[PDB]
Amino acid sequence: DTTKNTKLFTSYGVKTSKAITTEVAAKLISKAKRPLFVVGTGVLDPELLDRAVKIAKAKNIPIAATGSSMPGFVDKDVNAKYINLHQLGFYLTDPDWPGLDGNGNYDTIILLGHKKYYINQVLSAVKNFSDVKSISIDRNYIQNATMSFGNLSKADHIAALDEVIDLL
Amino acid sequence: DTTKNTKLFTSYGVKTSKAITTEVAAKLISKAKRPLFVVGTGVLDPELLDRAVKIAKAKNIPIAATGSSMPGFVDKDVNAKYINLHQLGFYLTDPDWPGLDGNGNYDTIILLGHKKYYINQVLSAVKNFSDVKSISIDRNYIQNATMSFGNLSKADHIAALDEVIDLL
Amino acid sequence: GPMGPTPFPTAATVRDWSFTLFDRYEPVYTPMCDQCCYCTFGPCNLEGNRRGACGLDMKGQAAREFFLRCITGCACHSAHGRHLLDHIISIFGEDMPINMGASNVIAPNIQLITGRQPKTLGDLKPIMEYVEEELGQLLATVHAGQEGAAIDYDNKAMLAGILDHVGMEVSDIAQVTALGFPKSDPEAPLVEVGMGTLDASKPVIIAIGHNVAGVTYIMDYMEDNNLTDKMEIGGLCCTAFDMTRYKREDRKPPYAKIVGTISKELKVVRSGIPDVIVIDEQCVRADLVEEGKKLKIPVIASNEKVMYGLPDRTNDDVDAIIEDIKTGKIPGCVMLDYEKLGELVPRLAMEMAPLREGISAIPSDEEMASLVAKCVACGECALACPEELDIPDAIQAAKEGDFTALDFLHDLCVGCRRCEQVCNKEIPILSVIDKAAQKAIAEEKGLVRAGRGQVSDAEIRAEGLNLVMGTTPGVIAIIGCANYPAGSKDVYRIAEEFLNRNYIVAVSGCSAMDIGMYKDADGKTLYERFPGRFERGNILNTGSCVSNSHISGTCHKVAAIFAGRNLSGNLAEIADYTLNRVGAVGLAWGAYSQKAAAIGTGCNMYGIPAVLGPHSGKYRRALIAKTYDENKWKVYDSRNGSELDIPPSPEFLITTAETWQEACVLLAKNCIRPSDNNMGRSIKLTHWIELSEKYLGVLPEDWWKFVRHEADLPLSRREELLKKLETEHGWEIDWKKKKIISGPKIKFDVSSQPTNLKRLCK
Amino acid sequence: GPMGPTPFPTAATVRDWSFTLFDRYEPVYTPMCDQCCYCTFGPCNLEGNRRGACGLDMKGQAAREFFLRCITGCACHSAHGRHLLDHIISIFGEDMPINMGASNVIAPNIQLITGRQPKTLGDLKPIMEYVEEELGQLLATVHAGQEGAAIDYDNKAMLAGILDHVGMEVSDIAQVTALGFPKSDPEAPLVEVGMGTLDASKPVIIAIGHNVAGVTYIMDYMEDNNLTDKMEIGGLCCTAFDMTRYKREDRKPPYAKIVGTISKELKVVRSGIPDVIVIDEQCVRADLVEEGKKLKIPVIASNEKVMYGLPDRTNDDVDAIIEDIKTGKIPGCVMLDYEKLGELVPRLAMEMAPLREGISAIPSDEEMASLVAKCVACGECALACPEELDIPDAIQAAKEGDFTALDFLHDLCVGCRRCEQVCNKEIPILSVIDKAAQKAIAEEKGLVRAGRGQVSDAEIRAEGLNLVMGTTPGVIAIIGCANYPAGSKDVYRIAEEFLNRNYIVAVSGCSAMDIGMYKDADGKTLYERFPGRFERGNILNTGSCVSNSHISGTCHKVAAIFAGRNLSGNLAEIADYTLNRVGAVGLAWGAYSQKAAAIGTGCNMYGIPAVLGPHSGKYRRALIAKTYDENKWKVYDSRNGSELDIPPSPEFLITTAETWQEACVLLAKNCIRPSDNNMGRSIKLTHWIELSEKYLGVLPEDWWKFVRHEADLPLSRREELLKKLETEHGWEIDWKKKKIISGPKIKFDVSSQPTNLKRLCK
Ligand code: SF4
Ligand code: SF4
Ligand code: SF4
Ligand code: SF4
Ligand code: SF4
Ligand code: SF4
Ligand code: SF4
Repeated sequence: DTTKNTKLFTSYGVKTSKAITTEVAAKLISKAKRPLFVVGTGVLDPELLDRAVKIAKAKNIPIAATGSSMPGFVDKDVNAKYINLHQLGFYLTDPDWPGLDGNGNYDTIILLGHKKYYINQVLSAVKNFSDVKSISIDRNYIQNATMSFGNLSKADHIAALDEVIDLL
Repeated sequence: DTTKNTKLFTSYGVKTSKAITTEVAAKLISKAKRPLFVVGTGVLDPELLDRAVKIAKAKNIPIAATGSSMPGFVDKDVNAKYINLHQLGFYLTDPDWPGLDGNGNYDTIILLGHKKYYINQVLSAVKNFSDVKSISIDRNYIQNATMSFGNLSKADHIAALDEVIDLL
Repeated sequence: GPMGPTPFPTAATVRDWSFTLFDRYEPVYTPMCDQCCYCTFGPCNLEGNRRGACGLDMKGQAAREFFLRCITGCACHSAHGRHLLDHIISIFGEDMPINMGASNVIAPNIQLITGRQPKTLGDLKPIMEYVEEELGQLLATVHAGQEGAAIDYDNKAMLAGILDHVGMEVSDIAQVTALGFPKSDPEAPLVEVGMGTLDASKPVIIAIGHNVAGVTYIMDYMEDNNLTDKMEIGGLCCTAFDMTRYKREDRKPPYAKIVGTISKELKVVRSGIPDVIVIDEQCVRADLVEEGKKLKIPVIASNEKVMYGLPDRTNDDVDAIIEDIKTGKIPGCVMLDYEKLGELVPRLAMEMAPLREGISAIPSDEEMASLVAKCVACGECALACPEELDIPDAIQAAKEGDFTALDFLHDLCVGCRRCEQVCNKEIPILSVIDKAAQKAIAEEKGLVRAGRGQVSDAEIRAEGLNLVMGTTPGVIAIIGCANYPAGSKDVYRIAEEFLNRNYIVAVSGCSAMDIGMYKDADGKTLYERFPGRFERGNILNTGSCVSNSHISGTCHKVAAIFAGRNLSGNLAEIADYTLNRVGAVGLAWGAYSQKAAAIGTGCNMYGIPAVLGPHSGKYRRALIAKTYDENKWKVYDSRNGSELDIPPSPEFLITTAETWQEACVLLAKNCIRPSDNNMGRSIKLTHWIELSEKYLGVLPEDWWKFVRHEADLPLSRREELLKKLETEHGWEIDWKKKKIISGPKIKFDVSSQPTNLKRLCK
Repeated sequence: GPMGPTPFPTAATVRDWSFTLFDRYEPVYTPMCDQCCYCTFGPCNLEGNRRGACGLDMKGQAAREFFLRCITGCACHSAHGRHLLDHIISIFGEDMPINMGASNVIAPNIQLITGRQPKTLGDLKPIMEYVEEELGQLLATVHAGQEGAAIDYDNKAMLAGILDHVGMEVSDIAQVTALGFPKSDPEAPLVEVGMGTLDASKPVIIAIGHNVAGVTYIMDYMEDNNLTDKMEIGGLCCTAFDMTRYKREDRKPPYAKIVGTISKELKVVRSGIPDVIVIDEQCVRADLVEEGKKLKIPVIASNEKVMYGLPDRTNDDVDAIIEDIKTGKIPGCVMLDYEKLGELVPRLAMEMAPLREGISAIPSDEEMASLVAKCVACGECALACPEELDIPDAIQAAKEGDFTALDFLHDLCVGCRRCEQVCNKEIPILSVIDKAAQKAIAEEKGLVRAGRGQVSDAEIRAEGLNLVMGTTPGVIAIIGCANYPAGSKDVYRIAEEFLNRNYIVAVSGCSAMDIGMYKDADGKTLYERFPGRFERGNILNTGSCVSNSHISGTCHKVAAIFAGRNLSGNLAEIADYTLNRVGAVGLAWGAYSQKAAAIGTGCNMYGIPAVLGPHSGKYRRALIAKTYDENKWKVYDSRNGSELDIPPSPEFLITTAETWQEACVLLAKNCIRPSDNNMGRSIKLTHWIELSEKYLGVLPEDWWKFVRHEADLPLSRREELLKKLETEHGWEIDWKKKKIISGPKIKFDVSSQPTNLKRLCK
């Protein structure tokens, strides 16, 4: 039940993200054309790092390790690259950005382990000045995303991540 | 179905009114202790005036005829008094206001036939600086009310008003 | 000469007077937002009067937002004044004596606030420097963690308002002295206003903004090139008033035209009539270039405040810019050189008129039918309309062959095209409405009297006793913007209703334009029906937005010239006199801008109440008094010092009405002042009761609270009102002589002098 | 003397330089709101870059909001400067020569912007008048319908930023010249900073604000009454720096103490230590009176900007005010008389110390246990926390007997009590955290070097060559507020990491306070570990918030004194030199206020990039360049005029980082400049690569784009990097002599002179 609690302290406006279940998020990630996995330093928690690695490996998703989360991906066998999150949000709005690997922009970004007040400010520009889709699979309900999980506890977040991995 | 369409162009904040059905609004009006019927000039429409008169008579509700809606109540056998809507909102926030008849303040106000951008600005002060409850039974969804009808067409508004009168 | 206690006031200098005002008229806060967003600690949810991360609550945040609006308006007027004064001194010289008209108090607001009596143009610079200093301090107060209480924000808002009035007075005085404006002329020429007054077979220049410095140069080029009868120059907003006042002390009709208010800008652009658009300053739409490049309408900026993102070709040759514009390289340019601009704009219009023939955004009849048939009635346009117009119903009617609904919607619409950006059928709703009302638009003509300027001292002596005693029912200052709730005719209806009852109606700004757009059954406007002096039954137009300082200074001169007070540094005493004796009320039925808030706050600090439209609740702050409480309506007698009770009038300082009928009733009731004689009270009560019966259907509930004598009652209906007092309230009236023997709570004393200040009471 | 092309600049005067800057570093907009709420036409939904009723779009509205923030910060600094200068001239006189230290360019920012070289104090008044005029114009531009393009708003924001730097320079110069501040002292005394440094057995005065004049009067009274050792006076925010710099040119330790930043205000109030709180100016909490009246802590206001709704007893006798405060009639008062305030505050603290004994908001152990047991874990406090601290988990741990979670939360918390207003159990969460960390609070002591002021010319000549060539890896200006994301130790970690690598770290404001609060394993702070000159490996503290003008003027003086340019009216040339050659980067890890935005924008206009904390994305605007595009990184060679390619550095002008490790990497990379010699490039590349491997775990992906020669590579790891270039990128390196023969795109020319301007290119 990732769609129950969608409480916010403050609101950006009338528009808000759609609360989704694990099945819907799994379908959206599996049917994505050119997805990107944007992860902040919050992913370095041991219970989140293995889940993120398994999600990325299950679908061969390139990883944008913003902040200082890159050290948690060096040993793993994934395609992860460092980029400043603000610069990544600026570059996603440019249609002719070559991308991290130089093969074109991305149409869907999966967000995990981010500070609410930071990912929300990046997603504001991303959603208002581009056509990229955003799926927040974190434990905080993100308003500025396109699709997002609701407010969850850490145990519930882990269970939801396992559910998403099962259907991936 | 008065709880389906609750769309807004702009949002005052996270807090919003609860969309209610005709049965719930009828119960709230019938169980009110000291209600007031705040009506603007939009009530002067012929299909709304008789409905407002019947609602007020069914429960002996004193009427605050804000704007220039007073001429539509002179001939009828209701207790209606003119008061500026801004001044009424200012006076409702004072706990020791004698009231229109001088018998004390009111705990519930029913709102009908108001401009959205005007009743919303009055209800902002009413809800943020007082403990008065507000029930909007108009065709526009009011955010700053406590309980409110959803967006409705004129025919649907008339049908909902008849439903409320039936259960009154 | 003698000096008052408050010259060059600051926040602490006026805090006692503001506190006295707020004791009676409590600030009502209507927050437009549940959150504050000033600093990065936020956004902070303040619902329920909670406090933010800095400790500021909802009331404080609303007061700070209103204070920011007021200082913004003050800044606009002050920057206009500074630019105008610098240009005027650079051209004409700073030794040029001030010529405002036929009076001795040339600068009433300036003398009242700063205690100065300027004689030449150079003497106005220190006033501007003081205004800039105070503006800097007040803007510094906006920072996070700079004020915790809302009442101090309200005091600083009053200070900003009076600073705004000083700035407007400076600007208007400079332009009237320099540019040959009419010098307090009761008979200033009638000028043509309206969209349909423009001859579209000629090259058309359209000037938008408030500054006329550049415009005057264009007019000089047109005059000396004998192009006045070959081209057509029209203006929108207050710059139109300024150009139509240019060099009109000779009192001959102008050749420049007035197109309309801010609501008409996009409609005029979409009509395709303009050939070249030149924009100067504030009140200019931000989509002029985008909407004009579709119809090949070049845009020329002329001020640093509005450079519109256009290239800066100020130093380039005129012919090069003309060729680049003609080829289509650029949609316009920025020209900060006044001679160059005055040469370039007429030539650009001349060379662009033959290029763009028949280009317009108005749909054809078949195109209009297809656009109407495209709609599916989803209701997003109605949701997005600021005026809540029933667009889907009008379009549904249009599908059946009826265009009366859209024609009716045309006048209510403010031409903002916020409905077009939410339609998924891409229907140009504004253009559809314009097409449906193309006949009424073609018939949109009217007459408006040019801006006379200030009021001379002779008229002040003539009318002071009548105004103070109540012989004249009062002054109605119809000012403000054009954000009307239900169309532009409400101001006309109010002005006619109050001119028929012999009020003194003084107008300015866009409201004068909208008043002059409607004619009676015979076909005359109010300006030609009623004279334009300063007396009962006369509607006078002061001019542009910076001319409201003339109305405020007229109140100050009524206090000074008649009662013999001293203006210099005497804000509190003069404001108290105006609040207690002068029956003046203002009306801004369509106020939207920050300048309107600044002007209203400045008028409030001077003691003048104001009514506003329903959209003005978004300003977040009103000033309303409590009538049920009796300790609030108590003053001191100036002769001795005893406690004197006064009627609850005015019952507000800033309020918002819903409809124009209620606005008429409120304006009639709020002209009542203490210290009114029996005859003045009789006249005011008669008008108030008659309007209340006409528009609300009932006799006012608290009418008896304003009766002190049997002579206070209306003479025509004295007996029935005496019987009502006898019955409803159980009073004691002697029927033998028809006099009031018992029942009133305030006794009538002719020589009673109500004052709010004990320092000058003896 | 010679004059540049831009003296007394306006918006149109600096538009070319701003456009050149924005061509490379595009403005990225991050709207904090989907709606605009400026006028009553709104609120207008602008989601999807839609346009409002006035035609302004989302990008324009975000630019206007950022511009308003910048002008607000400029207004605060300018008002501080004007008040300080007026007081200084009224006391000491306007003929007093300026004494900033040992230098010839006394006022670098002033000379650069206005082309003036002031000698006495009176010469600073016209600068302030010009700043006030420009502030008035810029605030007038905020009005609705005053600008349609976002790029022009960005240009006006740049202008506001440089005006803010001018105002800060004026204020700091005046106070240093008058109040006997240290005159560019490399060895200024160490002062004690921290909550635990206050002796609570003595009467305590706590000064909050930024203005120090009244504080100086209080200090004079304490000194001449021999009360320095009997009382304790501490300060919060920049006024603490100002009082600790007062009369310290004699270089003896001060007796006044520094308590902390804005985050410590409510914690110190809740602790009950203060006996009398006196507030002066900006950065003052709005709930000081409400939270202080519970603990009987009187509040005295001393400025018109912050009256605090308190009564005005300025003209009343001191003993009367003391008696009313003691009896409890009022929670404080406003005292605008400096002599009377300086007498009153110490006496009030003396007479209030014995009255309030043991009064504090810290819960008892049993009370703390009951409060912890009251919680039900509903999660509203975590939702309302600006820092997203896991309050419910800490309270759940506290229920079991463990208080380490709340102790850890103590440092991260900013003391805003936004969590307390959403708890339905009425648990004082801030007080619970303070109780849990009461030992660590008692241990909170540290040392900070006093504000030295500006940098003398001799050190400028000593370090100019080292800086311009890169021998010194660069300058890190750690400034700004205390809205840190993850505690106050991040600035300390960054400062230590960069001092260990021989950078020049210059600090000011609250960040210096937070840097001085942490000691090593031995027990020394960075200020005593490293010297305080202007050279490699030295951390110097300029002083209060208005001392950032000294860092900007240090960059200006590096450009002028060394390269022999002319400062007067030469903003564009000096800024281009700084952007192309001087390796200076700023860091505001906890910026929240509008003054921070103004200072950052002013630094950007001068060519200094800046990293900011994650909370700074709420400012709505960053300046980021596109590295993949190659046309952006092209300049002209100043000797001839040909096209010269430059490395993408700096890659931003304003950016926000997430964690302090990424911030360290960004600061290391953004010190790289063109025109670096082989040794400077080698040092900068070594530091950047080492930091990237240490914090991010990888060698930077674009490290090869900054290599022009085999000598550019680090000397220690030359061979492995040459092999990497040979393999990964397929370059051509001659292994016989270990030299680069083919591969690099920008050849290395020692005498190459990269410039962004063609006017001065020959
Ligand atoms: S100014 Fe105060 S209320 Fe507004 S966002 Fe900042 S901390 Fe919150
Ligand atoms: S938004 Fe367009 S389709 Fe929908 S009701 Fe309005 S006109 Fe019709
Ligand atoms: S353009 Fe006219 S009809 Fe359309 S939203 Fe604006 S006011 Fe309403
Ligand atoms: S104050 Fe205005 S801009 Fe700020 S959050 Fe509220 S509506 Fe949006
Ligand atoms: S300024 Fe423009 S966008 Fe903002 S509320 Fe007014 S009309 Fe709407
Ligand atoms: S708001 Fe109060 S009850 Fe709810 S989790 Fe936080 S401390 Fe516990
Ligand atoms: S007081 Fe501390 S814990 Fe409470 S909301 Fe503010 S920052 Fe968070």
